[PDB]
Parts: sequence; C-alpha cells; structure tokens
Amino acid sequence: GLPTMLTPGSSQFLTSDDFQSPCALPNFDVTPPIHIPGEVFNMMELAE
Amino acid sequence: GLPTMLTPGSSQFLTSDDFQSPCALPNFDVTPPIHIPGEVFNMMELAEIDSMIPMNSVTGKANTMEMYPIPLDDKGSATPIFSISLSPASDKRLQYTMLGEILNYYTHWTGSLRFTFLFCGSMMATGKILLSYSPPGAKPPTTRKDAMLGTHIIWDLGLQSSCTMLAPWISNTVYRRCIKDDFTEGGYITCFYQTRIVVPSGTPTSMFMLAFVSACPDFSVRLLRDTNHIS
Amino acid sequence: GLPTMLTPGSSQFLTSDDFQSPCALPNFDVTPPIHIPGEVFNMMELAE
Amino acid sequence: TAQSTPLTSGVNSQEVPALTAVETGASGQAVPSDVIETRHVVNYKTRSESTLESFFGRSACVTILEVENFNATTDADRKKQFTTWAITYTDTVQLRRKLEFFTYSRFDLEMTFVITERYYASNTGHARNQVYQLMYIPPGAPRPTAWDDYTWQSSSNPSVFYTYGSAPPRMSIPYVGIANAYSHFYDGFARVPLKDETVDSGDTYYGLVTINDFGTLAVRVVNEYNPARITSKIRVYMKPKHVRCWCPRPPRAVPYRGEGVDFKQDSITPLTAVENINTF
Amino acid sequence: TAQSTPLTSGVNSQEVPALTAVETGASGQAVPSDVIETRHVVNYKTRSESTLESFFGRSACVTILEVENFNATTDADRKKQFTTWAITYTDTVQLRRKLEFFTYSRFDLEMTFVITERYYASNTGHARNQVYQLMYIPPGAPRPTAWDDYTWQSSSNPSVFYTYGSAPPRMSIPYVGIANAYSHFYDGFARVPLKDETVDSGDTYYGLVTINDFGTLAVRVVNEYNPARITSKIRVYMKPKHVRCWCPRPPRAVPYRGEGVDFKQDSITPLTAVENINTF
Amino acid sequence: QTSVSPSKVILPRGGSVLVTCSTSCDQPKLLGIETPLPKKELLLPGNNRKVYELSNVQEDSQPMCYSNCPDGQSTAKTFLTVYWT
Amino acid sequence: EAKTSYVSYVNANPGEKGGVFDNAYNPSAEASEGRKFAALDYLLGCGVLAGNAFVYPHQIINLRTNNSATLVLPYVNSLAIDCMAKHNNWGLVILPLCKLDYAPNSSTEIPITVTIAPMFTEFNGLRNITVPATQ
Amino acid sequence: GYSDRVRQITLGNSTITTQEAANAVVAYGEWPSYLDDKEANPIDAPTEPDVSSNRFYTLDSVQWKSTSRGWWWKLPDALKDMGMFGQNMYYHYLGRSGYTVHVQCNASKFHQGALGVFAIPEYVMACNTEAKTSYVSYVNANPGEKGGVFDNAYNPSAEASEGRKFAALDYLLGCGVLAGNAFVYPHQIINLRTNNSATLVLPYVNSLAIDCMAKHNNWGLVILPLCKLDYAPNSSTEIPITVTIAPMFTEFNGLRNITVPATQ
Repeated sequence: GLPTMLTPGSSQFLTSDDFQSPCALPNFDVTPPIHIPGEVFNMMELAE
Repeated sequence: GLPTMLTPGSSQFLTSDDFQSPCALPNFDVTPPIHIPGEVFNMMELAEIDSMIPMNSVTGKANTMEMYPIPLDDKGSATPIFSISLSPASDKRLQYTMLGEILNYYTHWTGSLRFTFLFCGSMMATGKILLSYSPPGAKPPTTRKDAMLGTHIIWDLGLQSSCTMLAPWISNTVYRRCIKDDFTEGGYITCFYQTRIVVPSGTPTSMFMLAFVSACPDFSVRLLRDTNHIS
Repeated sequence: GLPTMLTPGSSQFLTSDDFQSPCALPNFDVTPPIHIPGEVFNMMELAE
Repeated sequence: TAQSTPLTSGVNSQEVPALTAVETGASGQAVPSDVIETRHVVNYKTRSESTLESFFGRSACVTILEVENFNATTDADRKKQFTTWAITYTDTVQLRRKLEFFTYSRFDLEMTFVITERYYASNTGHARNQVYQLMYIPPGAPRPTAWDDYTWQSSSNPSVFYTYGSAPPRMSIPYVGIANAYSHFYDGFARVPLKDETVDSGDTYYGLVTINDFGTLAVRVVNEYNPARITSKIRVYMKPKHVRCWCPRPPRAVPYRGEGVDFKQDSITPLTAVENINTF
Repeated sequence: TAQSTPLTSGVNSQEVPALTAVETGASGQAVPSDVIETRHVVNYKTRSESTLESFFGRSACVTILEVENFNATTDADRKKQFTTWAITYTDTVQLRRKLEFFTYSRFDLEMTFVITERYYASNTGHARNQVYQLMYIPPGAPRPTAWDDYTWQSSSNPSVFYTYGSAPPRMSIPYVGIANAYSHFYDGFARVPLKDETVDSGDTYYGLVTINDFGTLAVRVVNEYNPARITSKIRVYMKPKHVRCWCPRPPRAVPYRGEGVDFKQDSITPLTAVENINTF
Repeated sequence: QTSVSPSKVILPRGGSVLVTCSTSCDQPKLLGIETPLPKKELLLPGNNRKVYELSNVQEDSQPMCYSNCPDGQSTAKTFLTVYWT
Repeated sequence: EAKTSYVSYVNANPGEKGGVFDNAYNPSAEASEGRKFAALDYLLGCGVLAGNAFVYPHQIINLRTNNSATLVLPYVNSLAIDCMAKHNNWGLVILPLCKLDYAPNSSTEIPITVTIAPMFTEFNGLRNITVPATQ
Repeated sequence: GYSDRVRQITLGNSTITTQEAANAVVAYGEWPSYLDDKEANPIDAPTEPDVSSNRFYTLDSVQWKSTSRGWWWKLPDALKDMGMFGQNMYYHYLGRSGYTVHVQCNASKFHQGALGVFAIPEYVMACNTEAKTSYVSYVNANPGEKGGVFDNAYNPSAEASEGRKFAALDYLLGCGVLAGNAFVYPHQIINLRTNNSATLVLPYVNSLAIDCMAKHNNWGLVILPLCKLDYAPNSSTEIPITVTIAPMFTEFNGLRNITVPATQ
C-alpha cells in the first residue's frame, strides 16, 4: 500500500517519550470539572 | 490504519545516516550562548594557516626541535638545499603538518599549495635562493639545469624576509588521492642556491631557514575517512 | 505515532525495484562533468 | 514511440535509396517504405525498457563474501573471523559484460546486502541472534588486522549494522570517481618508466587495474564467539542508477580470465560451425 | 563553490604579491594567479562535505559495555548482572581526536545502541527472548547497588527498554552543558588550595576531569535468570548533530594514556626518519 | 608486506643468482627489484609470486625490492656474497 | 597466462612502426616473452568479435570504390586533459576484411601508408624532457 | 609618512614604544570588550578597575641561550602578584580580562634566531608521571611571574611526589600535538633580522561568560625557539626575552575577603 522503512529506535519503549495511544475506554464521558481552590500551575510556585 | 510496506534497508543502523530521534530530556532549557571569540565555521579555515614542515627530519635531528630549521651555509654548492615530493597527505615529512593531519581524515583533494619560506639568518647575510616546482613524469631534478625548466621562483634576501613558492594545481585527475599513489602523483620540488649566500666577517657562516605549508583558496577535500596516526 | 499496516511484499529484496536509499557518503562534491564525445542515450542507437 | 510506416506505393524514378556505399562509414539508411510497397501502420510501441536507466535497473550480484564466528585458536581461524573485499564490479561476469558495452560511464551506485547463516557442526550448542558490521574503508584508512582491533570502531568510516533476520540493508553510494566518468577501459599505465632507471619497473601492470582504488568492504561479526560455529555468506549487490554512458564498444564474446580484457586459450572459439552456408 | 581561476598573464611591475612576511602573524596569501600565468577555470567543486555538520556526521563508537544473565551465587557474579558506565567521549581514540581539533563545542547528541548476545556454556538449557534496560542517571540520582533494587524502576530517570532482535534503540540528548559550550580542554582545577590548610588537598587532579559529570548509563537485563548463561555486549554510540565549534587546535599526534592530554613514554616518536632531506 | 625468499645467498663471481621477490598483497600495482644487474625474467604463474633471474654477479650487492601495495611503499632486500681464489 | 593485465611498456608502445595482428593465439609460458599484446585478429585483441567493430568510427577502404580513408577524431577521454606519456587515447586498427588478390601475381604487395595530423593541441606543466625507457 | 614598523601602545599610565616591530595580531579578529548585559552570568555589581589594572606589567627577563628550549606562562595567573590586578583578582570570585601581550627580544644585525610567540586557549599540559593521569599539583601548575621552561627530553619520574608537574616537552608542545602545527593559534614570530617585538591582542576566551581567575587559566603564552640563537664570535651569548603584559577591559564580581592560595 505504502512503501515504508523502519528506522533505528523502532519498537522501543522510552520512558520519557511523547506518543499517542489507543484509548482503552472509548467514549468515556468524563466527570465535569469544578473550580477547586489553590491550583498549582508549576513546581516553581512551590519554590517561592 | 494505514497500509505500509517495509523496503530493504529497514531496521539498519547506518553510522552516517541523518534521521530524527526522540529526545531523552524533554524541555531542556539549554544554556544561552555567548560570543566566544575565534569561531570555526569550516575545516578548510584551518588548511589556510601556515605550519612548519619538518624538512630537516634526517637521522638524529628528527623527533626534536631541530627537525624544522633547514641547514644553510655560504659555500654555495650545486646540491639541493632540500627536495621533497608533492604528497601532502602521505609523505614522511608532510603528513604531520597541520595541512597533513586534516588531509589524513579525507581521501580526495584538489587545489594549489603555498610554501612560505622564512629566512632566519643574520641581517648582513645576503643571498639568492632558487625555489622550484616540477610537475611529475620525468627525471627528478638534481642539478640546477633541471629545475629551472619547471615552475620556479628566484628569491632574494633582504628586508622582506619571506618568499612564497606556489605549487599550482597541475594534474590529470580533478582529485588527487590522499595516499602514495602512482597515478595521482603530485610533483617534484627542489631548492637550489641561486648565486650563493654571502656573509661578511664577524657573522655566522652556517645558518638556518624555516619552511611552511598552507592551502590556496581553491583547495578542497572530499570523502571523510579514519586516520592512520593513532591506535 | 501513526497507525500503519504492513502489506505483503514487505522486507523483500527485488532485484528490479526502484526505491530510495540512504547515501553512505553524505555531501560528496562529485567531479564536474565535461563534454565527452560520442554519448549513447539508448541501446537502440547501437542496433542501427 | 518508434517510427510508424507511411502508405507508399511503387516507384519508377532516378531517386534510388536502395543503393548506399558503406565505404563512407555511414550504415544503411533504407527504411522498408523505400524498397517495397507498404501500408499505413500507426506504431504505438515505445522503446521505454531499452533505455540505460532500465537496462541497468537491476540489482546484480558482484561477489560472495564469507565470514564465520567461533572460538578461534590458531591464526588461520582468526582470519575466518572477518573478510576484507576490494570493491570492484569485475568479480562476476554478468554485470561486467553489461558495463563493457560502454567505454565511460557515470552513475550513482545503490547496494543491498543479502545475508545467510548456517550451523557448522551439529552438537556444539546454540547461538544468539547476530549483528553484522559492514564498513566501507576508503583508500588510506587502516584495513583491519584482527577482527576486533581499533579499526572496526569506525569513527569516520561509513558502517552499517545489520541485525540478522531483518530486511537486507540498503544504501546509495554517489559518483565517487576522480575522473569525470568511470573509465571502464584505461589504455595506459600508472607511471612512465624513464631512461636508465635503476628502479627497473619491468613489472608494471598494464591498463585498467593500476588506476582503480574504490575502497575496501570489511565485514565482521559483531558478536563474540558462540559455542556453535556459525558460518555466514554475504552477497554484495550493485544497481547503477542515474546512469549515463559514453563511447559504445562491442560486447564480450569469449570468457574472461582476470580483471583485464584477457582471454584464455581453451575458449577462443565462441562460434559453433554450421553445416554449410546454405543452412536455414 | 570554491574559488575559480582568472585568466591572467605575465607581469613586470612593482606590485609584488609573491613576497610576504610571516613575522606579522598572517599566513601566505598568494593565489596561483599571482606567481604564474593561469587560464580561466570555472570551478564547480564545493566544500559541502568538509563542513562541521558532515565532518561529525557519523555515529562513532565511544565504549563497549558487557552485561550477563545467569543464576548468581557469589558477589562477583551479582556484579556481572549489570554495568554502570560513566558517560564520556574519551573511552575511545577516534571520536576524541575529531573533537580535540576544537577547544569549545556545542552540539545536540544522538545515541544508538547496537547490542549482541551469546550463550556462555553449551548444554545448560535455553533462554527466552530478552529485554534490556538502559537508564540515564543524572548526577545525583542513586546509582544501582544490585541489579534489581529500587533504583531501576526509574520514576523520573529516562529509560529505554530494548527487546532483543528489534532495530537498535535511538534517542537524542540535547545540549546539557552548564557552560555555554562543552569545554573539551579545561586549564584549571575544581577548587583553590588555600594558605595553611589542614585539609592538605595535595592530590587534586589537574585540568579537565574535575569538572565533567555528564551522568551514568546503567544497563541491566530485565529478565530473571535463565538456565543458560547469556553474555551480552553493548556498543554505545554517539553522533554530534547541530554542531558548532570554537577556537581550533592542532590534532593529537602521539597516543593517549588516559582521560587527560597525557602521553606515554614509549610512543613520543610519531615520525619515521627519512633517508635524507633529498628523498622524493 | 614484501618477502624475498633467497635472503642469504652465497655464489661465486660471474654466475647467476635466482631472486624470488613477491608481496603479501593481491594487487601489486608497482613491484620491482632495484639493481644495476642484467635480468630478463623467470617464468612463474600467479599474479603475486615472481622471480627475476639475475646474472653476472661481480661485487657484493644489496638490491631493494619495492612493492606498491595500497598501504604505502614497502621494502625488502637480499644479501649476496662472492668468491675469489 | 601466468599473470593478468600484464604488458611491458616497450611492447605496448612501439611508436612509429606500430604492430601487427595474428591469426593464432600462442601464449608463451615464459613471463619474459609474454609481456606483449596477444594481437589476435578475429577477437580484435580485446576478445570482442571483429564483426562488431563497426560500432566504432570506421571507414572501409575498398579497392574498387576508394583509395583513402579519412577520419576526424576529437579528444575522447573521461578527464579534461591527461598525460600523453602514460595514457593512449585512441587505437588505430586496420583489418583486411577481404584479402588482397591480384590474378597474375598472387603474391603482390601494395603499401598502406598512414598519415596522421594532431589537431587543436594543448599542453600543460612545463619541465625538463621526459625520456622513457627503450628496453 | 607612517610605517608598520613604529608602534606606540598606551594603556593606563604605561607606554610601550617600538621602532622595529612587525604588525600586531588581534586574536581571532576580535578586540576585547566588557561583558554585555545580554550575556551576564552574575547579578552583583561589577567592579571595573578602569586604569588601576588596565596597564602594562613587565615580567622577569629570561635569558635565551643557544641551548634554551622554550618557555611557557599561564596568562591570568602570571599576573597574580602584579599591582592592583593581583588585588582585584583575589578579592573577587569572578573575573574576565582581555590582554595585550608584548614580547621583547632584540639583538644586533649579526645575530640570528627565531621565536615563535604563541597564545594558546586552554593550554592544558601533560603530567610528568605515569603513575596517575591528569595529575599536577597547584604550585607546579601555577608558578606565576617566573613561568616555566620546556625540555627536549621526556623523563617521567617514577615518584608520584616529583611527578606532579608539567611534562613540558618542546616538540610535543606539552599536550602531545606537534609544534609545527601550533601556527593555528594566534601567533607571531620574532625573527632577529626582521623584527624585535611581538604584539598580540587577546580577548577573553572562555565557554563561560565570566569565570574564576584563581581556578581557571584562560590563555597560555608560549615562546618556542624555532631556529636557535647563533652569534659567530661568542657562540654562548645570551640575549634577554622580556615579556610585558597588560590586562584589558577587566571586570570582577563577588567581593569578599582576600584569597591566599597555598605555596607548597
């Protein structure tokens, strides 16, 4: 169908990667968020 | 999801490839650069720098700081001052220069060379020195009526104390090789006392001369390889 | 990253294929051509 | 396309195309509309496969390389651990004959390495899966003395590491000739033997083989010694692409006997004698 | 491209380019159009391969790591179960020599891990297919004591899990230097030994090796012990890409004897003495 | 790299000395023996092995046998003496 | 048949007098007298059949039609310019296709004289004279 | 009217004039400057000793015999005890400095000789022992004013005591590179028929923006005799090489009490 070629680093599991993945729970209507106080946006908010 | 097909050459590791790869340190705020002086943008910026040839690398004076000064005197012999082939990557006295070490990482080279000769005698020592370049394919020049017929330059001694004999690119191939090859042989180079060097009284008779090597701005290399100095 | 599927005929070496390949000598400044006389453009120039 | 055929009929005139003169050097020039009566044939047949990009568009075989992998004790057993091959297209007789149609050629070369294995003995254990190094050594880089010396680490030499069981490794080598074309035939030496030499180069080889250094393909097995002796075979391939050629020549008739244009005595008779001249 | 060559002819004038003075520090500057008569040569040859992105554009070898996998009983057998390697480029002599052309460099590093296996003994059964952990330990994270301790689980350390038989794992490490460039050569210590110390730091190491901590590459075999002892070899590679360099230096002539710029006594003689000065 | 099998040769004045010089390579680009002594060739099959047939040996000579293997120029000599009454 | 690609310099470059072909291949077992061209006529020297040699630039002197063959040969080489002392560019070949036959005197001799001009020559790299070996 | 051979250099309250000079080498084509605000590593207030330390300092005059083999100075530490630059240095944690190295050696018109005056960034040298590697003490690596000498013989002492020093081998230039390749550095050659002074202008070269001068030695001044001194009546004469160095555009950070390093 499409001529492809496998580079090095294929079929590895890197523990700091950023890939997509199939969701094991398709169409999961997640619980709607509410405004919880004291939201941390960065770990350097805790250094100060 | 998508119909693909694996070509040959998949799952190989080629040591000269150019592929992308996942960064093992995601979001690494790299240290901001500053203007460091003397930035090199190309390895041929280093071929255009002079560097001394160990021309006096005879038995006893090699591997010490007497390898560089070429012996001179006032006797004015017809013998050559020095003689060397034009193989700046595989000759026993050129491959350890700064030009010779870069050429031992490559395989094919073109371009002209620059031999700048510094006379380190006294002030009162005046003289004339023939500097010759002969293209290959004949008798190697030994007497002065053989090297005058090539590409030469007659250099005089005085205030401006550094000549420049240029070895031009005269070659059958577009690219000579970086080995001792017969088919891409470079040329024959000699150096004769033109008249002689004359010293007055109270002045040393036996003197010395330094010899450099660099690359002209039409000098270029190809085909990176390993070297043969280190193991 | 991308959902792919391997067709038949993958990982074969066909001796009459036409694929691309990684150049083992990257940036090789090839020797510039000159006009050599008598250029053949087709093997049927030799049948005539 | 190829040429069509015009609707012509018979002639009776002084314009005579059937008579040429091959003393002048030109070949025949009569197309079949000249000497007979022809119909109109629209010709849709093209010459697309006969072009040089498709005439050389096959991955031919140029050599067969053998390496092994075992506990080497003697010195001959340590030279079975690797194999260095001088790169040339003349170690077979079929890609060579397709290239000696032409005097000069210019092509980017594409190689692919098809590799097999076997057990040597029967009851000496087993072995893990294997990775094969193939290192392109340009002329000047140090050729390996042993199979695990400083030379195989390849800090600048192009190396490929084929895991056994994968698709065969493929790479493209550009036009690396120092001329403006690869001289298939070189009618000259490498040097000029001068008058009254004490060198006495009365053994300089003729012709082609004194100018070609294309490299050395050195192959090791990257594993250490397994308990079972694994004998491998490697078939280096070439496929000329982006092909140009110059100055055509007649093809090779009698067999080869070396890297030159030489020919062996017992096969100087390529033809088979017919019964007589009148044998259909 | 490189420079062409102008059509010049002979001169007779006071403008003399053949005479320079290298006391001033500048090199020679005469191009061959100055001292002889030259034709017009249009130069299409470029310097594209000699640039630093292609001069370092090879995956070199920097070390060879060995791990095993068997039923460990003694303590030396438990230290064969893993291997921790301090990351440096100085454990070989070919990528080091290409980098000691330059004083300072700045490059994103790309690594690839080519891994082999073998059976150790012959008749101790068999083994399943294997998965290899390679964990990048930054300076400060705990180095593993045993092969299965709390450290290998890697909740924040970058780990890769290579299944044996696949394509070799590859990853790109960015510029992680705390300077604005990697100091290949550092002419200084790590601290200042003060006057009248009772510390007596009269064993502080010179130069480079007291500032470089790049990490630790700790490798285990993720399997438990198979009945057959599987001895592995791992070849860590580096390929500098996005390369910049500063302040060039002469290349290494005599061999190394350590991680510094030191040189051993029996190899201080790199040249070979010629017959005389007049030997072509 | 370059081997000369008759290294130690004793032979009287005027006679012929058979010198066998080959290389440890498969392609001898440039190989020969450097002496001012008369020699035709000796017949020997094989692209590598080689024998020159020297003759009219008068004084003590040390001929140099180069061989242009693709790893530099190599060097091998042979030692020959004469005899007199 | 002792060695391959194995011709001396004097035997490969006779100069003015040229060489002759032969209708028999007799390889000398001596490596001395075997350093010369095995000039076999029907294999044209290089082991291709002589009936295919018309793919080269050729003319046929036919003694009923013409008496002179004129060719104009450009510089053909892969390089732009090359050493003439090492490298021989062209090869002039004269094959008798149909043999000479004069009916009164069957053993007559008619001379073939070859007259060659260089054209558009250009030389580089001046030095002392090159004198090649003669033996 | 003007010539390339007469040159006056003034910095602070110090002046060098020279009447037989060659041209001056600005190292890597950059004149030294202060640390710009777009590259500043520390955030404290920088001390700029404007004229108190940007002036010429004259070192000790070594004697160049016919058997003299070379000299070396580490450049931000050969000035460690020179006026206020030696007092700006040890009262501060950070320091950058440009330099104007001026090497002074003159003879008659009957002498001859050559002096390769170099300036080597990160001049890392080799230890004089084979017991350990990268193994030099502090006092032996930082002599200060007097500098060190090269040697034409490599004798590694088997003692780890007397081996904690630079194996200053001349043809391997200390660091095991050949001396004939050292012209890729900013260099001038004092030739006793052409010139009598070598002037270099050295910017601050380091990977960092600013660094500890007490730890880190930026440049390495190297003087190699290429062709030896030869005076025909007196073959064993001595002409002095005097080195005169000025800091330029200095800038310091992190004030505290004085740093006094060890002397043994």
